[PDB]
Amino acid sequence: QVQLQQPGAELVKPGASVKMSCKASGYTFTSYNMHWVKQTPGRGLEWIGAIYPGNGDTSYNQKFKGKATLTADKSSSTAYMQLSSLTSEDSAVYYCARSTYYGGDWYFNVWGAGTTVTVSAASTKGPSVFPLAPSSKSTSGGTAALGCLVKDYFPEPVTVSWNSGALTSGVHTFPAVLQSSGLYSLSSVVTVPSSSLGTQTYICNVNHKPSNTKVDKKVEPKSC
Amino acid sequence: QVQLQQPGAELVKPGASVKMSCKASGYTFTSYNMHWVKQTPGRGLEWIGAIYPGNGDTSYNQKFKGKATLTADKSSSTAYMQLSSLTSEDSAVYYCARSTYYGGDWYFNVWGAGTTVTVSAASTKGPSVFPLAPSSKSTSGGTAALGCLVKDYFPEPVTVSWNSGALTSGVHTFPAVLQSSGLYSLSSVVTVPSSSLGTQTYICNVNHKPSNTKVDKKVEPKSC
Amino acid sequence: FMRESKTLGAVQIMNGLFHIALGGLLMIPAGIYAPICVTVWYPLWGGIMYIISGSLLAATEKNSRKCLVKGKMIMNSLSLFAAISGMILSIMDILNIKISHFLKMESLNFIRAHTPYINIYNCEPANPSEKNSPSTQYCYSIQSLFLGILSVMLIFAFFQELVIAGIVENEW
Amino acid sequence: FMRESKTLGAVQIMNGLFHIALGGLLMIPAGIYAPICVTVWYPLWGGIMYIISGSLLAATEKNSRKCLVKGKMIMNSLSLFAAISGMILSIMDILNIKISHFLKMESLNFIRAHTPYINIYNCEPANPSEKNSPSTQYCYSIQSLFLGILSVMLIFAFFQELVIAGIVENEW
Amino acid sequence: QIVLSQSPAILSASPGEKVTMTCRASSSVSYIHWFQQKPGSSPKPWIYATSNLASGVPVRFSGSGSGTSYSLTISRVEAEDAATYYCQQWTSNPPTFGGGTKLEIKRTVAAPSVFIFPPSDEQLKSGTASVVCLLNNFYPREAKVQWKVDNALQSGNSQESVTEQDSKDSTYSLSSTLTLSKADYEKHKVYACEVTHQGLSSPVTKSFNRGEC
Amino acid sequence: QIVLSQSPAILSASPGEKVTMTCRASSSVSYIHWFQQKPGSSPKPWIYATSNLASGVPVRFSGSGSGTSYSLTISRVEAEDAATYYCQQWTSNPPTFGGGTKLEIKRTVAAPSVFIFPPSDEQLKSGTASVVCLLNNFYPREAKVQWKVDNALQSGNSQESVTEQDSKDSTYSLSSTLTLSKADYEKHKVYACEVTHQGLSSPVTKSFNRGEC
Ligand SMILES: CC(C)CCC[C@@H](C)[C@H]1CC[C@H]2[C@@H]3CC=C4C[C@@H](OC(=O)CCC(=O)O)CC[C@]4(C)[C@H]3CC[C@]12C
Ligand SMILES: CC(C)CCC[C@@H](C)[C@H]1CC[C@H]2[C@@H]3CC=C4C[C@@H](OC(=O)CCC(=O)O)CC[C@]4(C)[C@H]3CC[C@]12C
Ligand SMILES: CC(C)CCC[C@@H](C)[C@H]1CC[C@H]2[C@@H]3CC=C4C[C@@H](OC(=O)CCC(=O)O)CC[C@]4(C)[C@H]3CC[C@]12C
Ligand SMILES: CC(C)CCC[C@@H](C)[C@H]1CC[C@H]2[C@@H]3CC=C4C[C@@H](OC(=O)CCC(=O)O)CC[C@]4(C)[C@H]3CC[C@]12C
Ligand SMILES: CC(C)CCC[C@@H](C)[C@H]1CC[C@H]2[C@@H]3CC=C4C[C@@H](OC(=O)CCC(=O)O)CC[C@]4(C)[C@H]3CC[C@]12C
Ligand SMILES: CC(C)CCC[C@@H](C)[C@H]1CC[C@H]2[C@@H]3CC=C4C[C@@H](OC(=O)CCC(=O)O)CC[C@]4(C)[C@H]3CC[C@]12C
Ligand SMILES: CCCCCCCCCCCCCCC
Ligand SMILES: CCCCCCCCCCCCCCC
Ligand SMILES: CCCCCCCCCCCCCCC
Ligand SMILES: CCCCCCCCCCCCCCC
Ligand SMILES: CCCCCCCCCCCCCCC
Ligand SMILES: CCCCCCCCCCCCCCC
Ligand SMILES: CCCCCCCCCCCCCCC
Ligand SMILES: CCCCCCCCCCCCCCC
Ligand SMILES: CCCCCCCCCCCCCCC
Ligand SMILES: CCCCCCCCCCCCCCC
Repeated sequence: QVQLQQPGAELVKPGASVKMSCKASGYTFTSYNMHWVKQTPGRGLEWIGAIYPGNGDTSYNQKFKGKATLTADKSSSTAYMQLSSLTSEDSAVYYCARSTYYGGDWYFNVWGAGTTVTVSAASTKGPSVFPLAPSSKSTSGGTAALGCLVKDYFPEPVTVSWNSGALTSGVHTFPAVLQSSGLYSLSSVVTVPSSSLGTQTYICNVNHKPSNTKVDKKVEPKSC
Repeated sequence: QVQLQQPGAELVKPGASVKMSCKASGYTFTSYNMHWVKQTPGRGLEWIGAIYPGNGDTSYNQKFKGKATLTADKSSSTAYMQLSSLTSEDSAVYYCARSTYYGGDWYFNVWGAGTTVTVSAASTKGPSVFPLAPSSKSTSGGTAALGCLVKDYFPEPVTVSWNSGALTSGVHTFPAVLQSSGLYSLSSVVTVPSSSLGTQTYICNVNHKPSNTKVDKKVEPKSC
Repeated sequence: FMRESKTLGAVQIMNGLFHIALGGLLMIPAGIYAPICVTVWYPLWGGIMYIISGSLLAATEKNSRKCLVKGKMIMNSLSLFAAISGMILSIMDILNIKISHFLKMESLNFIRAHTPYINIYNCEPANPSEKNSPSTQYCYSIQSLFLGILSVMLIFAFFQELVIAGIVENEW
Repeated sequence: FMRESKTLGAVQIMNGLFHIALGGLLMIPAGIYAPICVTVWYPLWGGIMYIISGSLLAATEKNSRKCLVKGKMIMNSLSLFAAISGMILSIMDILNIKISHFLKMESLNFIRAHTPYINIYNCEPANPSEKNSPSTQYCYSIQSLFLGILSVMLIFAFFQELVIAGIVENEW
Repeated sequence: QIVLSQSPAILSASPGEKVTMTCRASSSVSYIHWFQQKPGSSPKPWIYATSNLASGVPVRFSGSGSGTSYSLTISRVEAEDAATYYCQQWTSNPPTFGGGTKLEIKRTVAAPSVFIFPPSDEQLKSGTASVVCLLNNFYPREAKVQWKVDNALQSGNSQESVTEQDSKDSTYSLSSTLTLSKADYEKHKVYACEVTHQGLSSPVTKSFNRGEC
Repeated sequence: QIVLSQSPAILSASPGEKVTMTCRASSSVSYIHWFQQKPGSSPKPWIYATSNLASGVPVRFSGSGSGTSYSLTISRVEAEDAATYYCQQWTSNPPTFGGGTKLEIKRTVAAPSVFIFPPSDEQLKSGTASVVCLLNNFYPREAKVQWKVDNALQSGNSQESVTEQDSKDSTYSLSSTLTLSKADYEKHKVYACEVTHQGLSSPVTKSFNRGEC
């Protein structure tokens, strides 16, 4: 039942300051430690520091001793991590995982969802989703592919579903790639039989949390 | 759900050898430690040693370094404590409690029932229980006391119930006292209203585990 | 050995300063149970008096009336007493720290306040799962280095005792 | 100081005795990162050559033809080089152990086997709940004791350097 | 080895009143631990890390203290806490437990009630004799008993056992049971058990007869 | 600081076959820890204390090794384990994680299937143009693409993103999407997307027309 709750993501302008949050429940917040780690695809996952809510003591590393600070309060059972002097090279995922002395040494019992921070001066752009109507090519086939291309959107975190999560198998989530101007573009396709194309409806509902933009468009097969 | 199971009690002749058992369930037997303690009313509770099932390492104290030995196996998830050179001054209660690094230091999360060992050369004697019929004295009163005196029995562990545990309140469990010859004698009385004496039955069922002796006698009020 | 009594005093005062340095070195806060050679402050007065004796043996080297000749014998006798005492404390404390503790003397109040939650005489973890952990290796290193300090202090004290015994043999 | 250069010979001898003693004391197994003065093996040959120089200066004190007069100057020059090197490395290692390390020199293979899971240069637990625990107090005691060793070695090396500089200024 | 001593050994606290016990140590232990035990039960952990509270604890309890002196503070003590508290440390091998403070409920005094149970026929047919005198709802612990048979006072021929403190109904119960051989059992006919106490003013006595009931 | 390096960086293991990866360290760490992470998810703990197993783990996995070298052994690797494994230690401050072994399923090769999606009218009315070519069920990762418009080969005008390895249906999926301005979109009419691969023998191509469907 033990779990740690973290916010999804947020956008921070370069040179600004951001505060993290990690809510703990199901266990004594005071007794256990509040270790934080940072994962970057370019250079792997590295430690950033930890804080003990029991006494308020904090520990860091000489690499990033002054980049980040930790402050936690036992009243709300939450730990706050504050970042200073944000840089474009500080776009990664920060995880919140407790540590326990299990098995003879310190061991990360549980982890957190993590926050995918984005450091860019570009303004928020709504998720533009477009239909991908299949064509009646010579090869009929027993299966068909339906996609909803999303491009020119900000920030990276975006969820694409189908029939409000009714369809799960056969999905192909394509990771987004950064453009030259500083924008993201990804794709998502699902494989469904062609016999049910004319009977069962297929709609993609893109969800955007930072902008509260939800679009439920319908894609229909095209007979060429 | 975590708990440790221990045997009730057993009798050991002086100079013999006895083996303890402590079964663990609901948690990883290998990871946690297997601390053992001994409690004596004369000199309080004192440490006896501990054993780590993960590597088989054992730790003791210079006071009782050679008196007892510890051996545990991970196959049955049980720890065995073997006593050597039993002495009449070694009649106490041995507890089995695990230890965990909780709150910043080692802490006994859970304990065990404990074994009340008895070191005596006297043979096993059946639990002799006798009725205590109340008398119709001048003071009628609104309540009456019904007891089942037990004397000349061995060993000390004995449970006295009433109507198979139906009656719990108003009970007075009297601890046994050692006699000159080396025998125990205790008493147990329950307070019940005198109006229900002639309608509701009252029976005491003495239970003896070492001898498998169970007696369910009936006590009835006497009108003098 | 009467040829170079001037250099013998230099050797004695060097041994005294080495004893003083080792005694100050043993005052590092480590465990509430200080070594038996520190709680009695033997290195301080012992080393100071070795300084005094060696300086007296290597200051005048002439036929002084009362200041040098009269005090030299008593200074040498006190030196032998202190040297055999230091040998006895060293031999006792080596077994105290390496075998078992039989005289338990607490450390000084002002030095034990820095490290009051630590002990070094009997560090065997109650939880056997910590046997292969740095918590025990640190105490093992502490004990080994303390034993080394005790051994080097013992050998210096024994050499100084031999030198001063030879000096007394020279001066009946 | 040409009056009793023989006593200075015994000074050099005693300084070599304590230098080799401290060198032996430094290699107690503690952390895979040995002190910069240990991996270079400076104290051993330093004390050996100090003993050699003291023996040369305090053996005959006569006008030997080639075996002593010719070699005395070169031994003294080597002694000055070794003493200034010892001072430099000692005061460098003091900052190495007190400030963030800037050379990471590994210890010897045969000494690191006993304690391979321990470090002494840096100890700030990743879990801040262990700040008031014996695990950090032991490392603090190790660091203080090592700094004391470094300080006593440094001051003795500086005194030896001063003495041998006086010897050289005596003999142009 | 570090010895731990706590005082007082036994203290009595009135219900709904603040009470504090101290646990000193011969050395400055890093942390202290408090455990409580009930009769016929294992010592359940109570306080850990000298400042936190274990699961299933009332909010009234709050442990504090630093250095070589540690104290336990109770906001409002009740009869549910009638147990013994143990002081435990983990700084030095081996850990040593404390002595024990036996909590006692200090309420108004009560007049004891005397009940006498004549031996049954099966007791005589077995080959022995035993008469039980009941003591209940009395305070404090001291309760003098003086059995009288044939207008003669006999002392030292019986043993008494003190049970645990009752929660709400009573406070203490003394088992004043008199044992004797069959020869002396048949020698006398009338048996009496009079108990004097500070509670009741006039000592009440219950007497029966042998061979009639 | 202790650096941890593990090799190989990427390895492919056939299903139902024993596979072993090694994690060496620059120093003799007391214990080692192994963690695995899934896309869009936190790294779940996998192995602790170098010998035990965390909750919810298959029995096939068994970690061992001592000293400066530690290895992970899999009795029977399956497609469910398509993730990256991380090596972690706790001996020295600060702890340093490993590089990562990306497990890959090595089964028989498959012939890729090409699907082309013409842009919709709303894409043109927005002010841009985008045509998507679908690649699926192909192995290995390499998959050359050469778009041809008006019998002219164009390269370097598109970007490709590699997704995670599929569990059972496919192995890899390459997003070969071509982007262009509206002027070039209206300049050409016929668009083709031909993909060559080691799986299929004859490269199949799907072509459509602009202004008709
Ligand atoms: C024996 C004679 C010949 C010399 C006397 C020895 C003293 C000069 C040394 C022995 C131990 C030293 C102490 C060892 C430890 C400390 C802790 C130190 O605490 C701090 O200020 C540390 C601050 C920080 O950690 O940043 C204060 C000095 C003090 C008492 C030292 C003061 C000087 C002491 C007493
Ligand atoms: C003769 C003098 C003037 C110069 C040489 C002095 C030191 C360099 C030598 C003398 C005796 C040696 C000691 C002899 C025996 C040991 C035992 C050895 O083993 C232990 O005590 C424990 C080791 C462990 O814990 O693993 C530690 C090194 C030590 C103290 C040696 C350290 C170096 C010493 C002190
Ligand atoms: C700690 C113990 C086990 C070893 C100590 C070794 C050195 C510190 C001692 C051992 C013998 C001592 C030596 C004994 C004899 C002399 C002779 C002395 O010169 C003379 O007496 C030569 C006579 C002459 O010039 O005619 C110079 C000091 C010296 C080397 C002493 C210097 C210090 C020595 C080498
Ligand atoms: C520098 C010159 C002048 C002297 C050379 C120093 C050696 C004599 C000392 C330095 C460190 C000592 C070592 C320190 C620690 C140990 C561990 C020791 O391990 C044990 O046997 C311990 C057994 C036990 O714990 O019961 C073996 C000796 C040894 C290598 C010592 C051997 C002697 C050594 C190498
Ligand atoms: C002058 C010589 C011939 C005799 C005296 C040598 C030692 C007795 C003195 C010299 C300098 C003193 C040192 C001066 C400063 C300190 C700092 C002091 O504080 C620390 O380094 C850390 C203390 C902590 O960690 O709490 C520790 C004691 C120490 C090394 C003292 C230890 C005793 C020393 C080495
Ligand atoms: C580590 C540093 C900071 C302190 C070192 C203290 C002692 C080890 C040194 C300091 C001065 C040295 C002294 C310098 C001068 C002399 C004079 C010397 O005798 C003489 O030259 C007297 C001349 C005569 O007899 O006429 C005896 C050795 C002695 C005391 C030296 C003995 C060793 C001393 C005391
Ligand atoms: C003649 C020089 C002094 C010899 C006696 C030294 C006494 C040192 C102080 C007492 C040491 C023990 C203190 C215990 C409180
Ligand atoms: C050279 C003589 C030294 C005598 C001992 C002086 C050291 C101080 C002794 C008292 C220390 C303070 C503790 C008092 C309880
Ligand atoms: C150098 C002065 C004589 C010292 C004799 C040995 C003293 C040992 C410490 C005192 C022992 C006290 C025992 C506890 C009361
Ligand atoms: C010259 C000193 C010889 C040893 C002096 C007696 C030391 C104590 C006896 C050895 C230890 C015995 C007690 C162990 C508990
Ligand atoms: C009177 C000259 C000799 C003085 C000897 C003093 C010995 C103790 C020095 C250190 C005292 C404790 C200092 C703590 C700050
Ligand atoms: C002229 C005396 C020798 C000077 C050079 C000493 C070399 C010691 C061995 C090398 C030390 C570093 C070893 C690294 C592997
Ligand atoms: C007096 C000269 C000493 C030179 C250094 C000798 C010490 C041994 C050096 C080699 C140690 C073994 C490690 C080799 C990798
Ligand atoms: C005493 C011989 C000269 C020593 C000069 C300093 C040597 C420092 C250690 C070697 C440095 C090597 C740096 C890493 C390659
Ligand atoms: C005589 C020695 C003086 C100091 C020699 C340089 C030491 C290194 C510079 C100080 C540390 C700077 C690097 C910190 C990472
Ligand atoms: C040839 C005489 C000088 C020899 C110097 C040897 C220096 C190293 C001694 C210890 C070697 C390591 C011993 C490990 C058992």
